[PDB]
Amino acid sequence: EEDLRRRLKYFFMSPCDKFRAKGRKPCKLMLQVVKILVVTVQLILFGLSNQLVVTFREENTIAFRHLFLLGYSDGSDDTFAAYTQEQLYQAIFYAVDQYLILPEISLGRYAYVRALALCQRYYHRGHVDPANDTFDIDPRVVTDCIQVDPPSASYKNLTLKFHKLINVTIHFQLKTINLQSLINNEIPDCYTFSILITFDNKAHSGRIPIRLETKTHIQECKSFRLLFDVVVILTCSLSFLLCARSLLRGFLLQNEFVVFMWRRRGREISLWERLEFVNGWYILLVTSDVLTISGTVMKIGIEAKNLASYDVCSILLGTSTLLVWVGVIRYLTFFHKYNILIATLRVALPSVMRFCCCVAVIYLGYCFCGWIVLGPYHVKFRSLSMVSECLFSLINGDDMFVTFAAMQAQQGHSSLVWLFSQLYLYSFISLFIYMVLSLFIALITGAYDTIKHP
Amino acid sequence: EEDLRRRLKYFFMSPCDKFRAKGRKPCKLMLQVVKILVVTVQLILFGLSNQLVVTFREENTIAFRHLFLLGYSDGSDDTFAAYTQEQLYQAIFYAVDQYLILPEISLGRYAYVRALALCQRYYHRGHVDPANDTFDIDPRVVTDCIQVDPPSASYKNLTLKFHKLINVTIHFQLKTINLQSLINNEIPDCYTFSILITFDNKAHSGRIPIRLETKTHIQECKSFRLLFDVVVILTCSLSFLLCARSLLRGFLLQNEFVVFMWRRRGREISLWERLEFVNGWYILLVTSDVLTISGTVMKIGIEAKNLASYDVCSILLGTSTLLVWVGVIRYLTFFHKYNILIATLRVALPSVMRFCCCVAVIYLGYCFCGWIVLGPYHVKFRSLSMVSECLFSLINGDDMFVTFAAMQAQQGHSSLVWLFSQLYLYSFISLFIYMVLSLFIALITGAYDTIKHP
Amino acid sequence: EEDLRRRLKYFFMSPCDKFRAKGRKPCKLMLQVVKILVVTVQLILFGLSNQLVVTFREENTIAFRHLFLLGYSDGSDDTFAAYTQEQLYQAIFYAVDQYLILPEISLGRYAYVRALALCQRYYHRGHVDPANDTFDIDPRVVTDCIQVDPPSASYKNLTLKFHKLINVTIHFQLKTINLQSLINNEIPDCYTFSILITFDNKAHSGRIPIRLETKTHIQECKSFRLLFDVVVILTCSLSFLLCARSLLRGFLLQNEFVVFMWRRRGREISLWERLEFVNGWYILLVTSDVLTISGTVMKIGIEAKNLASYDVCSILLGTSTLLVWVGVIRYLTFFHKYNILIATLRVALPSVMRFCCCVAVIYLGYCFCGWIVLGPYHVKFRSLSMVSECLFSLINGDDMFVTFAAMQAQQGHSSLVWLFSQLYLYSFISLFIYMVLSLFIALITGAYDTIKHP
Amino acid sequence: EEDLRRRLKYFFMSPCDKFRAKGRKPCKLMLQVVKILVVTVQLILFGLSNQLVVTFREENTIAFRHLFLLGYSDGSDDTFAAYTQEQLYQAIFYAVDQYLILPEISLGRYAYVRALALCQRYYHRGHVDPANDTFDIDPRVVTDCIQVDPPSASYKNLTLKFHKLINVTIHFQLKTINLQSLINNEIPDCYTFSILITFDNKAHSGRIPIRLETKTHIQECKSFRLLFDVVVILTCSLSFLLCARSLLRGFLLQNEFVVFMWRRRGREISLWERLEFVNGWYILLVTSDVLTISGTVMKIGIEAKNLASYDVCSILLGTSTLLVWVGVIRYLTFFHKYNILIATLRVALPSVMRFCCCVAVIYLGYCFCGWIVLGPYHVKFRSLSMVSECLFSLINGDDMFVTFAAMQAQQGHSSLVWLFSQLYLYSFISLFIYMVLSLFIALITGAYDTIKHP
Ligand SMILES: *[C@@H]1O[C@H](CO)[C@@H](O[C@@H]2O[C@H](CO)[C@@H](O)[C@H](O)[C@H]2NC(C)=O)[C@H](O)[C@H]1NC(C)=O
Ligand SMILES: *[C@@H]1O[C@H](CO)[C@@H](O[C@@H]2O[C@H](CO)[C@@H](O)[C@H](O)[C@H]2NC(C)=O)[C@H](O)[C@H]1NC(C)=O
Ligand SMILES: *[C@@H]1O[C@H](CO)[C@@H](O[C@@H]2O[C@H](CO)[C@@H](O)[C@H](O)[C@H]2NC(C)=O)[C@H](O)[C@H]1NC(C)=O
Ligand SMILES: *[C@@H]1O[C@H](CO)[C@@H](O[C@@H]2O[C@H](CO)[C@@H](O)[C@H](O)[C@H]2NC(C)=O)[C@H](O)[C@H]1NC(C)=O
Ligand code: NA
Repeated sequence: EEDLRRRLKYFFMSPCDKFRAKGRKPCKLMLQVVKILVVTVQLILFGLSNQLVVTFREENTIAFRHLFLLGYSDGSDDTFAAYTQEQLYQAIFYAVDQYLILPEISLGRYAYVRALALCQRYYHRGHVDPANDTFDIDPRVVTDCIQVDPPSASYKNLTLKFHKLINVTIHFQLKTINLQSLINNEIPDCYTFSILITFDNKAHSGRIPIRLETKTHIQECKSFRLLFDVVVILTCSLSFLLCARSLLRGFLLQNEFVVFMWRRRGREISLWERLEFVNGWYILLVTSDVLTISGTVMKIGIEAKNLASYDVCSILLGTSTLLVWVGVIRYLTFFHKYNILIATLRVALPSVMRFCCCVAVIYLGYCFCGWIVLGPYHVKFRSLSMVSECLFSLINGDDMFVTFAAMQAQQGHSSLVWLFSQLYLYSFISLFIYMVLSLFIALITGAYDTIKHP
Repeated sequence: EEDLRRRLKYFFMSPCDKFRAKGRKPCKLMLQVVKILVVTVQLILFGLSNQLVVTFREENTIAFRHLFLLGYSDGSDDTFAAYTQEQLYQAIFYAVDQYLILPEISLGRYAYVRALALCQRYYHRGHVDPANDTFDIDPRVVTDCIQVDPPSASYKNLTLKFHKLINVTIHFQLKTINLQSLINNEIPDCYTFSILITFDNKAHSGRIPIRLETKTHIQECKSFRLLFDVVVILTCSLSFLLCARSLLRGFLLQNEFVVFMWRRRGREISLWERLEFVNGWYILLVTSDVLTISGTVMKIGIEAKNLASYDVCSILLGTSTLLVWVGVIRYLTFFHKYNILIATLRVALPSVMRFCCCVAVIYLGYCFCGWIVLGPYHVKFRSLSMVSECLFSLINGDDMFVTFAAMQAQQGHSSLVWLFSQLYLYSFISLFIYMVLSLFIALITGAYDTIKHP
Repeated sequence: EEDLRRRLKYFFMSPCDKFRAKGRKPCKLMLQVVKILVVTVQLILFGLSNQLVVTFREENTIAFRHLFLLGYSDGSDDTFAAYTQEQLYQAIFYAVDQYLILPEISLGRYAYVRALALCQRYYHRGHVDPANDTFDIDPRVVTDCIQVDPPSASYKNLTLKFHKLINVTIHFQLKTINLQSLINNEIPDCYTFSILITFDNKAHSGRIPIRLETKTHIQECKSFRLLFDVVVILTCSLSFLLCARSLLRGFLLQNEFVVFMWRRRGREISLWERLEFVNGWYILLVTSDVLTISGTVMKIGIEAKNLASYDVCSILLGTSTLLVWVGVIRYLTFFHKYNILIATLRVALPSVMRFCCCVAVIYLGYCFCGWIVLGPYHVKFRSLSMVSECLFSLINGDDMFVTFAAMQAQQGHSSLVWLFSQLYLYSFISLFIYMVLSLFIALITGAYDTIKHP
Repeated sequence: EEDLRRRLKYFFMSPCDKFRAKGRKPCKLMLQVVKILVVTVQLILFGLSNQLVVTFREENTIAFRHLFLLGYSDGSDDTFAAYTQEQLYQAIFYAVDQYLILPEISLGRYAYVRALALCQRYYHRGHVDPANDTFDIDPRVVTDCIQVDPPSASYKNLTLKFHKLINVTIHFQLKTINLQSLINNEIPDCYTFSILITFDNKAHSGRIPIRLETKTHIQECKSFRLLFDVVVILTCSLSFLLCARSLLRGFLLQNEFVVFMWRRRGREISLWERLEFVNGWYILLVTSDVLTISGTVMKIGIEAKNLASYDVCSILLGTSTLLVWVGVIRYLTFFHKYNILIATLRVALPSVMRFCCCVAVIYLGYCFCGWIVLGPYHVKFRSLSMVSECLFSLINGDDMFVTFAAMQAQQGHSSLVWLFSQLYLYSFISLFIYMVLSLFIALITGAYDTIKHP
C-alpha cells in the first residue's frame, strides 16, 4: 500500500515541515495559542476579584477582634485564653456590652440584623469528685439560651456551671455596605457578617481558648464578564471536538495497522510498537479541555446565585491553567536542539520512579521512628503530618538550628532521648544530602548520556 | 556432587523463579508482609494514645504557670527572673496565696492531696565580705522547712537569708480527673500532678531564674489492646525461629563447602568467597525480631503497673519499625532494573566511608577552633555541642545571616575577633559547599559508572 | 596579499605576544586598569556620603514617630491602627498638642517654618443606610481645612464625619541644622523635613491605619570632589574614543574581507565567519563608557542645584561599575589554563538558554495555579508578585516550614484546600530540586566535556 | 652511587613498609599521636574555664541592666532610647537613686569601691539657630563633673545643656566575690565590675541611645594546670627540633642531587623535580609547633599577672589546634584506597583557584552595584560589609523572603528601584546557583577522572 505509507509520511510530519511543503495549514495550531491566551486572561481577571473580596473580609474580621475580644493585641491568635474564673465573666460581659453601644463606637456603618443569642452547654447529670472518685454521668448535652435584643437583669445574673461546661457561644449578625464599589464604578455588594465567638472547654484542662469566626453572605443591593465567559467555553469546546477527531483518526489508523500483521504474519505485535503511534500530548490537552468547561459553568453558577463554594471552582480553573501552560512544551520539541533536552525524561522516568520508591520507604521509616520517640519531648513532632513537614523541610535545609536548640534547651527529661536525638538527626540529614541526592544526580547524568551519543 | 550443585541452584534462587518453577511456596514471604502490617498498626495505635496523654499534660502545666507565677506572659520561659529583693518576696507570696483560694479561682476540678511545704536552703557558716575579703565557710547545707495546710503568721514572717541562699522550693500536689475519657467511652485515668516551683540562686549573680515543673502519677479510678499485643509477639517470634533456621542451614551449607577445598586443595579460601554465601538481610530482620518482642513485653509492663518509663519502650519500638521498613528494599532487588539501583552503595561504601573520615576530621577542627575563640564574644557558640549544631546547620544553610549579624552588631570587643570571624566563616562555608560536596558527587557518579557498564 | 595576512597575524595577536615581540605598547592596556581604579574609587567616595545622609534621615524620622504618634512601640509600623471612635480623636489631638509645645519637649533644635494645616476630606452627598439599602452619592470630594499657628477653640470642636470619610491629613514643616558637619570639617547642610501624618479610610472597613512620612529639602546654610569628577569623565571619554577607533578598524578590515570572497568566489559567506572577527568585549566596554559619563554629569547636576533625584544617578553608576568589573575577565583568557575555564559558557549558552524557557514555563504554571487557589486561605500568596517571590524562595529553601504550618494551623476552611496544598507543595519542591537542578548539572558537565577533549 | 639509591629507597619509604622491613621504629610516629592528644586536652581543659568565667560575667551584666536602666525589658538592647526632655532626666535620676540604696535592693553581695562620678560634655561656644542660620562654634569640649559619695542638692539641680550636648556618662565600680568557686573547691576570684552608662548624643538627631558596659579586673582574694602546661611545650619543642632535623636532611640530600646534574649534564633542572623531593606536611607541622609554644607561654603570662588579653592567646591556640587535626590526613595517604581520595585536590587546586578569581570578581561587582542603589531604600544593605554578608547568605539560601518582602513592603519611594530590585535579585540568585555551582561540580569531576584512570 503506497498510499498508507504516504499517510504515515504525513501523520508523523511536523507542522513546520508541513507548512514548508503544503502551506495554508494553521487550522490546528491557531487554537492552541488562542486557548492559552483566552484561559489565562480569564484566570487573571477572575483572580483580581478575590483580592478585593478577601481583603475586605480580612480587614473587617480584624476590626471585629479589636472590638469584641477583651485585651487583644495582634499576632496572638493562638496564645489567647482565659485561665481564672473572673476572666471568663469579663470576656463575655465585655463582648455583649461592646455589642449594645456599637454605633457610638465603631467606624463603619455596621447596622443590625434582627438578634444576639448567648448560649452555654452543660452536661445533664454532672458529678465530678476527685476526693471520692465518684462519677454518675449522663452524656446528654442540654443548652441554656439567653435572648438579647439591641435598641441589665435580662442579660446579667448569668451563672455558669464550671464543673460541667463544654462551650459558651455568642452568635449575632451584622450588615454593611461595600463603599469601594462606587469608586470601582459598579453596583454595590451588601455583605452580611455572621459572627460566632467561641469559648471552648473541650479538654477540661483549665485553659479555655477564645476565638472569633465570621462568615459572609454576599448579595446585591436593593458586561465584560459574561460575554468573555462564553468565549472561554466556545474556544475550549471547539478544541475538545477537534482534538478528539484527531485521536479518532489515530485509533482507526492504528486499527488497520493491526490488520496487516495478521496478513503479513507479524505475530500480533504487543504494546510497544502501538505505543509509538498515539500521541500523548492530546491526552493532556483533552484533560485540560474538560476542566476549563466544567469550571466556567461552575463560575456562572457562582456569580448568579451561590456566592459561597469558591473551592471547587478555584481548584478546577487553577489545575486547568497548570495543564495548559505545560502544553507549550509541545512546541519546543520540533527543533533538533530542544529535542535532546526534552528527551532527557522519557528514559529516566522508568528508572527515577524506580528509585523514588527506595527513597519514600526510608523517609517513611524515619517518620514513624521520630514521631513516637520525639513526640512528647518536642514541639515540632506532634502529629504525623507535622513530622512529615518537618523532616521534608530539613532536607533542603529550613529550620535545623531551631529543631536542634528545642531539643537541647530541655534535654528531654533524661539524657537518653537527647543522646538518641543527636544520632537520629545527624544520620538522617547526612543520609539524604550526600548519598541520596548524589544518586539522583548520577541517574539524570547517565540518562542524558544515553540520549546524547546516538 | 551433582545434588549439592542442585542445592546451590535452589539456594541462590529468587522466590519469583522458585514460584514459576515449583509453586505453592509463600511459606517464608507471607510472614514478612504480615509482620510489616502488624508492627506498624501496633505502632500507630500506641502512638495515638500519647497524643491525648501529652496534650492533657502540657495544657495543665501551662494552666499552672498562669495561676502560680507572678506576671507570666507566654513565650518567656527562659527570660523570666527576679532581680530586686521585693520581687522575690512577691513571687513567693503570690504563689501560696493563689494556692489557698484555688477552688474559687481555677476552672478545673483541682482537688487537694494531704500539703504544701515551703523550704529554703542556706549555708551554715556563711561569711561573705568584699570589703575585707574574709571567708569562713562550712559547705554543709541546712534546710528550713515551713508547713502550710489548706482549708497568716503561720506562713508569713518568712525572712530569707540573701547573703547565703541556694534554693527556695515550693512543693505540693494536685489531683484531677480526665473527663475526656467518658467521651472516648472508657474508664477514666485520675492524674496526680506534682508541682515543684524552683527559685534558683546557684551562680550567686543576682539573677534568680524562676521555673515550674510537674510530674504525673497516672492511675485508674475507684480489649482491642491486649489481644492485639499478643499477635504482635506471636508473629514476630515465629519469624524469629523461621529465620534462624535459615541461617542455621546457611552455616551448615557453608561448612561442607569448607570441607571440599581441603580435598580439592582450595588452599583454605579466606573471608571473601564465604561472605558471598551468607545473606545479610536476615541479620537486619533478626535484629528487628529481638527489638519488637522486647518492646511489647515492656509495654505490657507499662500499662499494667508502671506508667512512667515510656523512654526505653518508645526507643525500642521506633527503632524496630525503622529497621522493618528498610527490610522492604529486600523485595525490590529481584528485578533487573532495580538491581542496578540497589548496587550503587555496595561499591561506594568502602570508599565513601573512607572519605567520611577525611571530612569528619576537618569539621572537628573547625569545631575546636571556633569554640574557644568565638566563645565569649558570641551567643551561638557557648558549648561544644552548640558549636557542632551551629556549624552543621550552616552547611546546608540555615541561619547564616543571624550568625553574621550577631558578630557585626558588637564587633566583639576589638576588631581582631571580627577580622578573624570574617575569615573563619567565609573559609568554612566555601570549603564544604563547593570543594567537599562536589567530591561526594564525583564519588557516587564513579561508583554508579562501575556498576552500569558490566 | 601577504601584508593583509601579516595584519591578521597582528590583529588576533594577544598583547602578551605583542609585548614579547614588539615592546613599548601599553597604550591600550593602561587605560583599562586606570578606568577600573578611577571609577570604583569615585563610587566608594560617593557611596560614603549617602551613609551619613540617610542615617541622619532615618534617625530623625524615628524621633518624629515617637513624638507625634500616640502609643508607638517600635517594630509595629504595619499593625498600628485606630479602631474605635475615640482613638481617632485622641490620635489627632495628641499630634497637634505635641506640636505646639515642641521646644519644651524635643532634644534637637527643631525650629518652625511659617504653619500646621489640618484637613479632612469627605463626600459631598453621602447617604449610606444598610437598613433601607439606599444610596445617593456624589463622588466629588470636598476638603475642610483648619489653620493652626504656633506661638483652643480655634483648633478644637473639630467634628469629623465618620459615615463619609476618606483621609485626615496633618501637614507641617520643621527646619534643623546638621551639627555632625562641623565635626566633619565642612559647611553645614540645613535640612527641611516635610511631615505628612495620614489617617487612611480608603477601604471603609473600620480599620484606619496610621503612618507618618517625611521629605527633606537639603540646602546649604546662610574641593576633592569636583577635581576628581572631571578626571572620571576625562579618562572614560578618552577610552570612548580609543575603543570606537578600534571597532572602526574592525568594521573596515571586515569590509575588505567581504570584498575578496566575491573575487575568490566565496559565495557571500554568512553570519558565522564574520562573527568570528569582531570582538565582543569592546561592546561591553563601550556600554560602560556611555553610562559613566552620563551618571557623573547627572551627579554634578545633583550637588549643584537639585538634591532629590538620586534614583537615576545611582542606578546608572552602579550598573556601570557592575559592567566594568566583569570586563576584567577580558584579561584572564590570554592564558592557556583559564582558556578552558572561560570557554565553558560559549557552548552552553545556546543550550542552557534553550532549557531556561522550559523551566520558566513550568514555574509560571505553578504561579498561576497557586495564586488563585491558595489566595484566600493563606497569607504568603496574596498578589502574583508575592507568589513569585515565595515560590522562588522555596527552591533553594528559605521558608518551607512557615508555609506549611500556616496552611496546617487553619486547614483552610475545609479539608479540600489542605489536601490540595499537600500535593501542590510536595510535587513542586520535589520537581525543581531533584529532576530540574540535576538536568542543569548534566548540561554544564557535557558542555565542559565538549571543550576539554579537543 | 649505589648507596644514594639505597638512601632514596629509604627516604621515600612509608613507615608501614619500614616497620615491616626494619622494625623498632616508632621514634617519629609516637610524637605525632601524643602531640594531638596533649594539645587537644590542654585546649578543652582551658576551654571549660571560660564557660564559668563568661557566664558569671554575662549574668551580672544583665542583672545590672535591670537595676540601673529605667524600664528595661529584655531583647531590646538596640531599640532602647530617650526621646523627650523628661525621659533623659528620669533615666539619669533613676540610675543614681538605684545606686545609693543598693544593699537594700540587690541580691548579690555587691560592695562599694571608693565613688560615683557623673559628667556631661558640652561645646564651649555653642550657637545653633535655624531661624537665622548663624553659627559661631568653638569645637573644644569642656566637661562638667559631679562627685557623688555613697553612705539631695549635692546631686540634684543638674541642668543639662540640650542645645549643645555630646555625652552624659555615669562611672562607678562594684566589687563582689564568686561563691561558685568554693563549690568547685578552690581559692575564690574577687571580681571588680567597672560600669559606664552612656547617653550618646553624637548624631544630634533627637534620638539618644542608652547602653551599659562593664569591665572586670579579676584578682585573687586576701596544680593540675602548671604541671600539664610544661608538658604541652616540652612535647611540642621536642617535635620542633626533631622535624627541623628532618628538613635539614631534606635540604642536604637535595643539595647533593643538584651537584650530580652538573656532572651528569642535567642542564640545571628547575623548580619541578626539586618540589617532588621536599615534604609539605612538615611545613604545616612546624607552623603548628611555633603557635602552640607561643600560646602557652602567653597563657602563663595570663594566669600569673594579666587576666585581660585573652584575645591573642585564644586566637593562637585555636589556630594551632586547627592545624594539628588536619595533620592526621598525613596518616591516611599511606593506603592505596585513600591515595585516590587525597589526590583529588593536588590537580584541581591550580584550576579551581583559577576559577575562584572569576567568581570573586563577579561577586564583588554585585556588591558595588547593590550597595549604592539599594543603600537608602533597604535595611540589609547599609554598609559594604553587610552587603557582603547578605549576598553570601543568599547563595546557599538563608533569608531570601525577608530581603524580598522588605523591598515590596515600601516599594522604595518610586517604582524604578523596585523594578530594578526584581531584576537584580533574580539574576544574581539564578547565576550562582545554576551556572556557577554547576561549573564547580564539573571541575572536581574532571579532576577526579584525571586521577582515577592512571
Ligand atoms: C460546643 O459543643 C457542642 C457539643 O457539646 C457542639 O455541638 C456539636 O456540633 C457538631 C457540629 O460541628 C455536631 O456534629 C454535634 O452533634 C454537636 N453536638 C451536640 C451535643 O450538639 C458545638 O458545635 C460546639 N460549639 C462550637 C462553636 O463548635
Ligand atoms: C536546691 O539546692 C540543693 C542543694 O543546696 C539541691 O539538693 C541537691 O539535690 C541533688 C539531687 O538533684 C542531690 O544530688 C544533692 O546531693 C542535693 N544536695 C543537698 C545539699 O541536698 C536541690 O535539689 C536544689 N533544688 C532543686 C529544685 O534542684
Ligand atoms: C486622601 O484622599 C484623597 C482623595 O479623597 C487623595 O487625593 C488624591 O491624591 C492623588 C495624588 O496621590 C490624586 O491623583 C487624586 O486626584 C486625588 N484625589 C482628590 C479627590 O483630590 C489624597 O492624596 C489622600 N491623602 C494621601 C496622604 O494620600
Ligand atoms: C563622649 O564624647 C567624648 C567627646 O566629646 C568622648 O571623648 C573622646 O574619647 C575618645 C576615646 O574613645 C578619644 O579618642 C577622644 O579624643 C575623646 N574626645 C574628647 C574631646 O575628650 C567620650 O569618650 C564619649 N563617651 C563615650 C562613653 O564614648
Ligand atoms: Na530562617
